[PDB]
Amino acid sequence: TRSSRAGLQFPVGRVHRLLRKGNYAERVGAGAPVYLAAVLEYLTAEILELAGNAARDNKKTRIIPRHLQLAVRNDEELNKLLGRVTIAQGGVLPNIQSVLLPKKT
Amino acid sequence: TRSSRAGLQFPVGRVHRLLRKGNYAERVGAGAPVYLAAVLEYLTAEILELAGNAARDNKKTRIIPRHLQLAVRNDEELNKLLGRVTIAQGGVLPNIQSVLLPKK
Amino acid sequence: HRKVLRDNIQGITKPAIRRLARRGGVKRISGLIYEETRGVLKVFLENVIRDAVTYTEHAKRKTVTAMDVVYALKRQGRTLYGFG
Amino acid sequence: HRKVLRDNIQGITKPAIRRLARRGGVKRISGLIYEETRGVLKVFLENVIRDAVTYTEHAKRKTVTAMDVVYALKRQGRTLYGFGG
Amino acid sequence: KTRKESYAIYVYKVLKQVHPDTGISSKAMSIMNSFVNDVFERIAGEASRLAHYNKRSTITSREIQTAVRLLLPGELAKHAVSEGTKAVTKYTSA
Amino acid sequence: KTRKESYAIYVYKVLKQVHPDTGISSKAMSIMNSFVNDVFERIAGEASRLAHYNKRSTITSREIQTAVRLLLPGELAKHAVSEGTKAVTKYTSA
Amino acid sequence: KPHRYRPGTVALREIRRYQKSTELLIRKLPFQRLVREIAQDFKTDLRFQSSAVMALQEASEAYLVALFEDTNLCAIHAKRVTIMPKDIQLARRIRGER
Amino acid sequence: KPHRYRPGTVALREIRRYQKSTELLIRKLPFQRLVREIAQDFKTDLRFQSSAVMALQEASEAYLVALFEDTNLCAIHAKRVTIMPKDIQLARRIRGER
DNA sequence: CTGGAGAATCCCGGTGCCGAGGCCGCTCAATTGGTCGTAGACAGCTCTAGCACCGCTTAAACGCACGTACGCGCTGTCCCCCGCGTTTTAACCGCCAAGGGGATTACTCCCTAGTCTCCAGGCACGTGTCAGATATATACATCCTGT
DNA sequence: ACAGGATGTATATATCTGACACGTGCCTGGAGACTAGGGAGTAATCCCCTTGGCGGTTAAAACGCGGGGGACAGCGCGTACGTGCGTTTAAGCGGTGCTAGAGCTGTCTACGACCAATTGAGCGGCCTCGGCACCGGGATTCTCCAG
Repeated sequence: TRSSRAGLQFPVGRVHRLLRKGNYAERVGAGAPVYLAAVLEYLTAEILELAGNAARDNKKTRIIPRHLQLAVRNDEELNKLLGRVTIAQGGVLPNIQSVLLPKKT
Repeated sequence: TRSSRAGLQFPVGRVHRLLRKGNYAERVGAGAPVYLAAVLEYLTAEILELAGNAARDNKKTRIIPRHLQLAVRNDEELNKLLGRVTIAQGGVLPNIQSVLLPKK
Repeated sequence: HRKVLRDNIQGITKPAIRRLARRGGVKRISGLIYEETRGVLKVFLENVIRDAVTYTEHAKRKTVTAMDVVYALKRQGRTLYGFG
Repeated sequence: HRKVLRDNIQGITKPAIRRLARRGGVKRISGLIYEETRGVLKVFLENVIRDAVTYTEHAKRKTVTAMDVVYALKRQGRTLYGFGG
Repeated sequence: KTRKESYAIYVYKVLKQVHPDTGISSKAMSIMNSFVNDVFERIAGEASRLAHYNKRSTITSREIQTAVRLLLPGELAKHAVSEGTKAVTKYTSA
Repeated sequence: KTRKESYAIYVYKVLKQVHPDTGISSKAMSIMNSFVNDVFERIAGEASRLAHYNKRSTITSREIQTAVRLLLPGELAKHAVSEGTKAVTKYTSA
Repeated sequence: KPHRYRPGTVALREIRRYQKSTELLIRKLPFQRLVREIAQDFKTDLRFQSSAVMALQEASEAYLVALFEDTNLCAIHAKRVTIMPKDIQLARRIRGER
Repeated sequence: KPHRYRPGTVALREIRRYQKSTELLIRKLPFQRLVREIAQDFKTDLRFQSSAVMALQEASEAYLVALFEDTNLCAIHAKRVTIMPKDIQLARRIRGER
């Protein structure tokens, strides 16, 4: 496969067809979806990696979208890429302002 | 002059080129640049009109970008179309918060 | 084919707005918060489904779908995954 | 040649930050406003210049133009007319 | 030199339609120019995103009607779309 | 049904690469699917207008490198470019 | 002895719960009737897929929740621990609504 | 005979003037050197058109001036008529600038 | 000041069940292999526009005094909202009915890319005014004491 | 609470000067008249998936009732920054010089669509059981009212 011609696990042909069929440029070059499939494989691996670490660290064996919520919102840069994106069944990462915590001794 | 074939004053052919040569669809129908040209002549018309009256209020004859600044920012709808757009050499409307006003 | 409907805005209850605020991390809620909250939710839904119903009208279809409102949410800069 | 420039961040004068506050409709300015003001302006120009340089290395040109940075301001949702495009 | 078009003659013509004995300065002319390029790319872009949903690859005037009825808020959407029907119908009846 | 495309088996494969013995739920799979589509039209559109500015008509890997260096924040840009050049060259060696 | 909990233990403990949980809060049929009622104005006699009603529910709760995040920062910035409606009006103005 | 004014007449009359006028008011050579020195970090040995430095001057005035709009509404919402750096920090978090 | 009800919260254990994961056919989109005009790397000029430099004026920036008013912490005082028992009450759920409208597949056909030539619309390029900045002198509008 | 310096600000009047509205020329992109394959309007059907109703339970909502703590007005006291005047000082100007690189135009060429046969690969139908709920019981921890 062309994924094996590049050593990846993403569809070069399907992504390639999707670059030609959205009217982005009249010509589409030789190795462009190779590069772009590499970038998306890195990003997918990052988010699923952090949801894996949080997936053990909240005692399940299966990634649910809650782990995608606090998986994404804990890295700074993944949050900055996705700062305008709600993800459904995510909820809120636990933030408590300092004046709300009790004034005990 | 397909503007005269439609009764307008905007370039149907130049806009038609710009719809065909920006890779939006694979193909562009007949009536569409007439439509978009009509809409842009409307928007252009009242924005220059509000710059017209709000240009005459500065007693001038030449509209400068200050007149486009408050000419946009006075109407609600033109402001909501352009609420993320800075205008160079525009400045601000005279907004003053009421607690700052000297109230003896 | 004569389905009529009115006054559902009070159906969003006072404890429901309490539950959303406490998901937001809010301790104490004043009295007139609830009516204004119904107003803000009403404005947001008026814009979102005003824009969504136009997507449903352009395909000349009489049924609003999920892709309709996810696309209309995307256009307002409030993109929401998990439906398409 | 190869010139080196050092410490231009204090060139934003305290009266200039006063003047921009006067256009904003700000009456009175506290003490450490100016440090944070130079910091915020520094961050914003760092992002805009970074994206403009990215727009300029891609055409492989040594000179940054104005269409470069109107494009870079457009992409960050801060569109600015009056220089084309 | 290298010719690059604008809208400045056309903006000047609509200015002559509205307040005809009242001129325009050059910075405001270039601001109007980039303004109508901005609205042109918003509406053409919305036509792209709207055609890219219905499995259609053609931008007729009706898609511009819908996309104007999504961008422009309310009243000027009404008169904008009404002038659009005036120009389609005023076009084809000739 | 009409055969809808997805990404779900690929996301499952990268899940097999990172944490090989770990599951994933179905709505999370549709989250990642819409994520991959969202990023895909982001850098696709950035490639569109970024290729439109330079009077070109072709999307090559230099354009995707620039556009990734515009959307990806910093440290996320660098390893994306290292994997990108590794996949271009690793492709090209065959 | 009448037994009670203070003003704040139910609050902060219940903040820990409703931050910690994930599900959708406001009930299905009143919200569904709400979306249909606002939907009748722009066009008569519509139809909804059920998941689209869940979608408007999800974006509507997330927009309100983020609004209470920000109006909470507003009223805390007044050295108050109570949301009041002018704080809501402030955060809506700073986000660029009115 | 001090010939003086209140602390605020020069301020409010100054608000009428600097809201009233439009021109560019951070000096062009220190601003230009500032843009060049920030520009040296990403790549070296640069060249600028002049109007691009004008354009970054417009983004500087628009972003700072709007940040004092929202910062001023922040501090007025504390029943204060004087802005302070925590208010700057508040409006930056509300716009999502962290 | 520090110690017990006791109530909410966390730690194992069987259950179930169903949604996550996997397997078997299988249409079709990737794939491979040639062409082909052409978009674009590539070379070279050009001249123009950005960068460098030097002297002069000076608006603007800098810095010292000063005072008052703005921030802010304490004090009291009220009330609105938090908390919890009690009623109710309408939401949730299962199932049963009906069809209107989405999705599909086909049918037919008008229509919008594509070509080639034809010409004037706009656009580059001199040009010379009338609109505005700039003094320049001149009488109001409101500020600020001091009464 | 009024009156007057004074003082910054609004109101004619010239005046140069130059930025814009305009006239000359041109050339190429708008357009005009054809063709042609295909995208899409349009019909009809399949069925399914939205709507509707009805009964049974009941978690949630409503509501009444303590009560206390959180908003907020007053208020005193500090400090820091706005105001204004003498000092400096480098920014603007304004010309002068030099050449690096944007931009143009031409050269030559490696590369993406066009078809077009070939096929396994991802996808839908269809099983199947193990992980999450999920009661269900039970020790921990934290809070709140006592010392």
